[PDB]
Amino acid sequence: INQVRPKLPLLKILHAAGAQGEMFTVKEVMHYLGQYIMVKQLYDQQEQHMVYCGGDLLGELLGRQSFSVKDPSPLYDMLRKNLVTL
Ligand SMILES: COc1nc(N(C)C)ncc1-n1nc2c(c1C(C)C)[C@H](c1ccc(C#N)cc1)N(c1cc(Cl)c[nH]c1=O)C2=O
Ligand SMILES: [Cl-]
Repeated sequence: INQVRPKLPLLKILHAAGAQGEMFTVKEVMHYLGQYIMVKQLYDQQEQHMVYCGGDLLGELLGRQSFSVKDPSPLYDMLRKNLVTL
């Protein structure tokens, strides 16, 4: 409904950040993605809107070495491709 099912590569990352199950809201997905970024401290301390995720699961998932949380077409492309609806 507003429930989505992450595809495997995304789901792995979600469970890594603590998520249980295979069905989520977009908010839930965002929460756990963000939690993942925060607990793995993938961001640059000196430029905190910049996520450096090369050589990480998330890097592979996004197909990027780095990205700006301010400019998340990388993120939304991944979600378009990794969230299965209805
Ligand atoms: C490294 O980033 C940060 N660093 C800090 N420090 C003080 C160090 N504080 C906040 C953030 N931060 N900014 C934003 C977000 C965060 C946390 C939750 C990672 C979330 C977000 C962004 C990207 C993904 C992915 N993959 C998942 C959630 N987010 C969002 C971005 C969009 Cl486009 C939609 N919804 C959001 O919640 C932001 O803008
Ligand atoms: Cl939690």
